Amino acid sequence: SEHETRLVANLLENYNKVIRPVEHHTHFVDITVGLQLIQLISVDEVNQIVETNVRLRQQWIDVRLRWNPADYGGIKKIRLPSDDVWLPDLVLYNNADGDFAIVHMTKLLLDYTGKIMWTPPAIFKSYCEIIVTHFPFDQQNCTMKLGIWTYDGTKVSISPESDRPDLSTFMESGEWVMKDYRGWKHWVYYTCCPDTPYLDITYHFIMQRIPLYFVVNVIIPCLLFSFLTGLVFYLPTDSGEKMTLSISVLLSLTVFLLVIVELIPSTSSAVPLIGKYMLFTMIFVISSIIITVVVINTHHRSPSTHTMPQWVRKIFIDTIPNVMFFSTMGVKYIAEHMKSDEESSNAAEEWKYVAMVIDHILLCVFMLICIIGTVSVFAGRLIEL
Amino acid sequence: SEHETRLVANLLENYNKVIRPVEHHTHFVDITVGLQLIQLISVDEVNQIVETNVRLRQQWIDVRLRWNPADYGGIKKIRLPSDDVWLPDLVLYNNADGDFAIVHMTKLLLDYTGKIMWTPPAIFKSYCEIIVTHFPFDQQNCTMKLGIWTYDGTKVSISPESDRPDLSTFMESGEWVMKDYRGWKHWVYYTCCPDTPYLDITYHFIMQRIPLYFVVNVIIPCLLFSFLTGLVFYLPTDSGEKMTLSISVLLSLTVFLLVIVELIPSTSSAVPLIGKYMLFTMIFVISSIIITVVVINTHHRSPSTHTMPQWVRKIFIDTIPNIEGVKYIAEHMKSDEESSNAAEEWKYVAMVIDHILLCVFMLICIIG
Amino acid sequence: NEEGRLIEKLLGDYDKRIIPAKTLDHIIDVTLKLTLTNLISLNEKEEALTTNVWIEIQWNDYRLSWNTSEYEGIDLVRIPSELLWLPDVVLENNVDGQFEVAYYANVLVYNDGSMYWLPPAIYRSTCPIAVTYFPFDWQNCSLVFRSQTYNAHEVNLQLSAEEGEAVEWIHIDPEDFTENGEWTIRHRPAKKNYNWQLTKDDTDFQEIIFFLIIQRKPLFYIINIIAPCVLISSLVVLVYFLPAQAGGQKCTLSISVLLAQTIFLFLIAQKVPETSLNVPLIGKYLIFVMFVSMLIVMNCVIVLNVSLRTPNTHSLSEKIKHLFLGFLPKYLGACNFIAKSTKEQNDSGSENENWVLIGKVIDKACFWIALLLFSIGTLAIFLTGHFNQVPEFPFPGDPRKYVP
Amino acid sequence: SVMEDTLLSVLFETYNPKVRPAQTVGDKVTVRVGLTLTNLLILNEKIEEMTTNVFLNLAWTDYRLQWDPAAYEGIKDLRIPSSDVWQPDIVLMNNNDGSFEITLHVNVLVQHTGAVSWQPSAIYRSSCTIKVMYFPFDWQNCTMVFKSYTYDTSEVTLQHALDAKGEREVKEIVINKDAFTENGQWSIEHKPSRKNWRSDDPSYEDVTFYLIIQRKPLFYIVYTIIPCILISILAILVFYLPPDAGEKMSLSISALLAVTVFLLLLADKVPETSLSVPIIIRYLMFIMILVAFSVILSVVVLNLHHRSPNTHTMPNWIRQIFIETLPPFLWIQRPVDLKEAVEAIKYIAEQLESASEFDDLKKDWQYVAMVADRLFLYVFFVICSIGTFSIFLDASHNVPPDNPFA
Amino acid sequence: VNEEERLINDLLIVNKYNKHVRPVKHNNEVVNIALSLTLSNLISLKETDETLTSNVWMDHAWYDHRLTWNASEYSDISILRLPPELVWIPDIVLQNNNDGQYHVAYFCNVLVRPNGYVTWLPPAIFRSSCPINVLYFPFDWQNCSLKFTALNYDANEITMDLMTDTIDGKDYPIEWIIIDPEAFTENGEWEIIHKPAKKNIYPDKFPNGTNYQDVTFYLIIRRKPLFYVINFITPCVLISFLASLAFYLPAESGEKMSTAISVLLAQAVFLLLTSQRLPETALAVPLIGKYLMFIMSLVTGVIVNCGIVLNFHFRTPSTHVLSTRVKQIFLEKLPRILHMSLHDEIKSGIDSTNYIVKQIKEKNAYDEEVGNWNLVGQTIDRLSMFIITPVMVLGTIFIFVMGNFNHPPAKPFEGDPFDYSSDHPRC
Ligand SMILES: *[C@@H]1O[C@H](CO)[C@@H](O)[C@H](O)[C@H]1NC(C)=O
Ligand SMILES: C[N+](C)(C)CCOC(N)=O
Ligand SMILES: C[N+](C)(C)CCOC(N)=O
Repeated sequence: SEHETRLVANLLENYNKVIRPVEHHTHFVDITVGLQLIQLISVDEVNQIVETNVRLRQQWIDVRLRWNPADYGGIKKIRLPSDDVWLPDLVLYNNADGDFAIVHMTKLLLDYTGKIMWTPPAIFKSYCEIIVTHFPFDQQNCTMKLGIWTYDGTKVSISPESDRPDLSTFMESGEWVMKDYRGWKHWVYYTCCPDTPYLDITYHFIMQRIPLYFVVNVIIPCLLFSFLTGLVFYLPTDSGEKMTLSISVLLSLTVFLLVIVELIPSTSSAVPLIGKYMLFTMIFVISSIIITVVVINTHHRSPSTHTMPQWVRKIFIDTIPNVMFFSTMGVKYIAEHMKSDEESSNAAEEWKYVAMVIDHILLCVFMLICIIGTVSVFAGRLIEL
Repeated sequence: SEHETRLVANLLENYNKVIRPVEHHTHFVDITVGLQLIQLISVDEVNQIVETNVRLRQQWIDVRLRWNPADYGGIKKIRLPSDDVWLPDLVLYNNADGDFAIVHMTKLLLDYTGKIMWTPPAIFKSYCEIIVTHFPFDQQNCTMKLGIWTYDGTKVSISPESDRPDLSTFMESGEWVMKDYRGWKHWVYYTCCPDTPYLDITYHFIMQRIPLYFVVNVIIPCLLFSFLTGLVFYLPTDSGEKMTLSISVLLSLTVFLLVIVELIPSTSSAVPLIGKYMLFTMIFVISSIIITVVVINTHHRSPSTHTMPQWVRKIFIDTIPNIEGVKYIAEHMKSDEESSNAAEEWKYVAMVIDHILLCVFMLICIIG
Repeated sequence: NEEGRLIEKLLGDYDKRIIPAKTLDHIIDVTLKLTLTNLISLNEKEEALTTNVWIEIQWNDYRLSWNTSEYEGIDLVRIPSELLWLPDVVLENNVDGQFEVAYYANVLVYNDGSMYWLPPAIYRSTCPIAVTYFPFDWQNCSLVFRSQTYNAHEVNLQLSAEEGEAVEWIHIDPEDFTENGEWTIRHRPAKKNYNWQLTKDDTDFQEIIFFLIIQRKPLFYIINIIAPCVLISSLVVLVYFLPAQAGGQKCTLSISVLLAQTIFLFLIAQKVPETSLNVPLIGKYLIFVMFVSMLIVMNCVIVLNVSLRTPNTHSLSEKIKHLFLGFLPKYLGACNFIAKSTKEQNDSGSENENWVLIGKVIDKACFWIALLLFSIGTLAIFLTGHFNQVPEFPFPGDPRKYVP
Repeated sequence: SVMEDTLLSVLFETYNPKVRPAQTVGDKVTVRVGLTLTNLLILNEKIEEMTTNVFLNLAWTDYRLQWDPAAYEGIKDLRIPSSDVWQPDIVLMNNNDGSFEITLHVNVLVQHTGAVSWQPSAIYRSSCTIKVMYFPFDWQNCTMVFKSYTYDTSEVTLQHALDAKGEREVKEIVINKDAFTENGQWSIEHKPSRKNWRSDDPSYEDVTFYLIIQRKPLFYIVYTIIPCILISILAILVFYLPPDAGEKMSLSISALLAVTVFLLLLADKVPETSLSVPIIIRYLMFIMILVAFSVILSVVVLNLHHRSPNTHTMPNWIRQIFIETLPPFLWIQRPVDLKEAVEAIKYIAEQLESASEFDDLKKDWQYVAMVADRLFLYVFFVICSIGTFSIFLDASHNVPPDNPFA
Repeated sequence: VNEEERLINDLLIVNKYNKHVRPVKHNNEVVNIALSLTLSNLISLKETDETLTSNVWMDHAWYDHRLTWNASEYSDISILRLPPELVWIPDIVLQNNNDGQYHVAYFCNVLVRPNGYVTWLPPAIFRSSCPINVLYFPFDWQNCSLKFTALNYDANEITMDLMTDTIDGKDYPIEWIIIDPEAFTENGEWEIIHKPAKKNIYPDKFPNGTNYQDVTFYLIIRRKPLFYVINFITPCVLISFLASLAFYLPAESGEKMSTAISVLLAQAVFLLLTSQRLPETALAVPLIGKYLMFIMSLVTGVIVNCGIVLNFHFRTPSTHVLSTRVKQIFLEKLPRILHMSLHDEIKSGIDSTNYIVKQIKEKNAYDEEVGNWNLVGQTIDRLSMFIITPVMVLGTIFIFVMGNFNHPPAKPFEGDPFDYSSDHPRC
């Protein structure tokens, strides 16, 4: 268009992009800043970073760029490269990866009254400290702090477009749900510049993790192995394979501990409930193994070198009525030897019986302990309401 | 300063950076080139890529950039930016992932006689064919090949600053130690340009790996399992748990072999000595497992259906060790005694075989 | 806007390629001040320290000086850094190729020529990781700032001053500081350093070093690695109470303990650098417990061998029988053929009983030995991990504290 | 001098690339947008990002770039640098990374009538939502959205690209038979294109190219399904093993460990999104539960086998169920000084008789254990077969539709 | 002073050189660009990413009549070096690349001769995308390609073609990848069997569309399998032999199943480690993967057979009878084929002795029945061994011989009798 060509030539003739668009240097530029979250790209928990795709819409009035539409053939809006006009320098304060400011520099809409409407895209890889206490049933509240860097509040003023960031076109995360989101404006005084307040806007998001993936992939096998640890007591010590089951479950829990450690950050601010549950389960397994070795030793305890004390006989013969289950409530030398053999066999059967009674008691108490422990560990956060 | 402003304005007002800084086109602009290593960032063995931090010192005489200090207030140095003067195009011919030439383009010192010294930094990710024969006690010798890539011997005539690269400020790697390092100058003829010799300088570093990390993380557990290999024989066959121990040791050794495979590159130039030793230990474990299965079968070899060979009963037994009142039970007791004696002979044969294998393992451990 | 006229007047006869020295032999005083906003991470595998900082570079440029009376009392303007001469202060000890700052913010220039530049940066500095006392270790990292182009005859690197007192620290700002979690900053001194191996015209003669002495908080590691490892390794002494009568599975338990310790060794390797200058304390403990477990596997094999000995294959001499039965435990605490068969089987049974008694005595003695060894090793390792605190002073010889 | 140089000098004496080519105020520049897929590089499910190699066939009309070929020695077309002419900011709004614009920036072709045609090549990492169900027997629907970043419907009018002949308009992704390599993992079932409008704002228009791709499930069948079927066979075999041989645990828990290892080494191939559970992970869950119950019932069988009349007394209901009720169904039918010497023989005979009765009771307990073992074997076999067949049947029933619904 | 400054000022400034115009005297004429490739180093071939990363020198040659001068008029200037940003260069780009790298890594200067001949030899690190055929892994040969096309001009404006060399007065096209002996490092894992180069014309396209011409350089590279053999094949076969001979373990010892189960677990571990060292493609099942699947199935069959043997060994006459057919088969036939190696008080005592003898007889009969069952179990063990070990050995030998017989073709193209070798130019 010849009219638009003349208009662009006229506007960008004595225009200096270095200087602020104020008429008098005493005044300030009020930039209306809104952030819209197109997509939550990722939440890296180990590195405590959130990658978000955003559009950083911002509007401000530049007096030097106004014109009369009737002169230039009734043109009321044009589009200009952002490199040709003065741009506010928004910087993401909290930042881990990527640049601090906008780097794409897309074109901007210029209204005939000087109303610039620059909406550039960005990917904010912003640091944000995650609370790993309730894992994986946690909600992460964390923010993006955008502020004008080299200008104080008396020369460049930033103002939020709305109380909340725009999520009209926000893609569903598939891993988090946005419980809440809000932007707040702060006048902060820094040690650099104590006499002038710098303005910033912090947009904070609450993201509640959907735990279905982590539950199925981690928690269910751990519960299964805890149940197997509880079960190991019902196995008869005569068959063997008891230590086999115990050590197999211990190795499985060690592997799952490694897997969980690879997931959560190494911070010590708060111990995760998943970590303390792993520790509880491992202590449970160790106690089961120790008392299992005790039971095995008592079962194979020699009936000759170990005389059965009276107190164990009393306790583990009168305990059975208290428990309601399926348990029971030359010509002469050969005869002498086999009589002694059968007497020793019965004495060993007494030790086998007390070992079986201990096994039943341990089975009951360990099933109860497993159920109570898992309920106490998980129902604290599972009951959100 | 105003004098330096006038000097910079006058030097570059009719200066063309395209043309070489030579009075006559038949001459060559001699360039003194030196390397200064700062830190050995990494040696990726799997991809055979060595990442180093270097500074590339280059000195040459630019005749056009000469001035009289007395006119410009006694100024003798300028410190111009590099993007304003002719720069030699040194290219790392061995690049494997990164830039072939210098990309930082820092400022360069400019003397009043025309001498120019430019020391840009660089991150050289060069190719490094690693000899994996020894491990984790390897010694790596891979080079950096710097040429000019556009001019020949009669145009730039590169030259080395010193016989050895400067390591006066080299940060200690911790994982590698510098044994030797030296730079050599070569005149090479390529298929492109057979009638013009292209000059280059190759700087080679000999790095000796510090094996403490790999020793602790691999060799010690591998040695423990290799020692556990021989405890199978001393373990009685009556207890069971023999095949379990042997198989556990074998699986551990296979896991560590896979770890070693993940550590070393996939080249087939030479087999690592650690890999060869691991394979030999696996062979020994397999042989021990076979002998253990034979010994178990011998121990449980009932005499009711299997007779006792005569040669075995010779060697392994003698040479290597050095109307209702019918008594139906007496004859069966005698037969059971005979069968038990034959079974005991089988037990003794198994024990002798186990002790012989244990002695063999002890001799192997002693010689190792 | 008078700023337009002022800036077009300043940058008229001005070029950024020339150091603003007043005359010949005039050194520009460039002063630095770091501000640590967030210690982002310390990646051990790459031996890198990633920090978010604001660096304050302050100098004087006589060319950029004006008269406030002629410009409606304007005493401060912002000029893009790309249009001005910069001292080219760079981080020398960077793992990557990033030498200069990330953003290149504007420079505040005053009427007298004072230049104030405060760009933010993400610095991936390099520092060797002293992994001797991991995870109860403290790391002494540093950020070194030099002038990439100018030498000591042209610029003069210095630390910032407030009221005559030079800022000798990193100046954590309360408004915008965030704790790193696992790492806590015990000391943060700053110091100008020289080389003395180079003359003062080599651009590396002068440096400014900001030291971060940080301490790892080991509660996470204690809960997730050390405690499970100690609990699992404590099972290897439990093997001496299992029976040796072809059951109880002593070998399976001991080998499973060894395999679990190997898994923990792999886990440790997945969190420790490959520095190889020293072996980590947790790594030393893992090697010790694996060696103890191997010895206990040997002991289990020997006990199974002794307790399963029969009078056929082995003869129980009285010198060994009496020694292991009467002394150490106190210190430790047609019928003719039928009778012959019964006696001959009872003799073998008695020999087997004596052998299993010898095995049990050996089990008790070796259990006490192994328990003492394991307890002493664990206590020694995790007590020398303790009693290892950050030094009281930042630089050890100096009596200064280097704190605000 | 070449007439091309003079033509370029005359053509760009006052041309401004920053102003939109509107003949009169209020006109719209119709931009025809098409896509040519040269190589679908990959579809990373971990980050839900499809990277592809494409050519963006853009066409528009610039009234300023007009000339008379008769007056310039017959120059009917020119190939000129892309940066010297105006161009719509046709970008991929769907990009997962920050790359919106083109990678290559080839020269634009201009005819003497002003018809500009630009076909720049690019590598696009578009954001594709992944439906997790049915993996790895899945059919993904990845969209690439193209529109002018800076120009809306009041300034440009997006259209579909024309064919090689001008009369036909292409409504689909054009795949060149040459220079196209089929992906070894995905097959292009449908590749339609459509113009999209969002209601409540009549200043928005997209051209969306849809890739409906069906995954070829091999390398998943072979490497996960068949080993898991073998592990399931082992879990079933657990019950046929006799309790007397001490290896029921060593087999069942080993199978459980194998399934868990398969899970943990498959965790790096499925997306972390948790809208639903994929078919393969659900099948792994089923196998884990089956093997765990196999372990539990093997423990129960071992406990039953080692019970003794001295330690346990068989309840009446246990005997009724497991002696004369189930074995008929399972075909496990059971087949069917002198005075001192005298006292010694009588005592040992009585002891032998008592031991015989004790052994009879112990054999009754072992028979109950064996009957329970066979019952569990049959139940586990039928349950495993039915579950596996049903899961893989409904997985095989999943095919992409016929009408893409563009 | 230097004459190069005057020469360049005359060529580029006085003559008003335009770098955005084709070096053609007048339009409707083609600028022919000769193209050649030199392989300095084949950096890597990642099968998981299916990428070929190579270090190349990409030589271009053409004519630019505007860059013509009289040598004797400029004090005999023979060669000139000019930056690419000052002169027109043909933009030849690698069309098939995984990353967004189309051009060369470094834009080195261009060499111009007084006749207008211009040559350009920039280096490049090219990451091209070639599909990986894993049918015979690790004894496999890959066929990777690098396709270069001119997208700034159509075939009616510039014409790509292979660079030509001259031997004893005859010119031949260099239809192969040049390997300079002074600059080339062997990969150590891949050996270049064939390195052809072709100029492809597609008649189905039009000359005015930039899809008409390509220049393709092919690398047929055979993997040297010694590393993979030593580090994966030998341990797997050695472990499989353990399951092969697990039948030799007697049923009395409670470790018969454990050995086979552990061997199966090792085979699964090897399978899952192999799966990661190959692309996630469904074109074919890898040779090593197919062998491991066969071995795992056979070991599972071995485990099932061992379970059957254990079940047949521990069955008792109290629960299981011994059928006539089972005896007549397993006790006799198969082992032959397989060549297996006072007053009333004393009366009560007599009755007590009678009961003792009867119990001894019953125990002896029970012992003989369980012994018959044990012998049946051993017979089944021997039969399973002699039916499983040979088939496993034969399968392993056949699979690995078939893999080792996989060799790259003698000619690089099926229908082309010519061998694209540097030693036999066609001229
Ligand atoms: C600055 O302005 C004041 C008042 O106009 C004047 O007195 C003084 O001389 C000026 N100084 C300079 C250096 O121009
Ligand atoms: C706003 N703040 C304090 C973070 C940076 C200010 O830097 C300046 N004054 O340029
Ligand atoms: C000689 N060589 C191959 C290293 C560089 C060739 O580049 C030229 N001369 O253009």
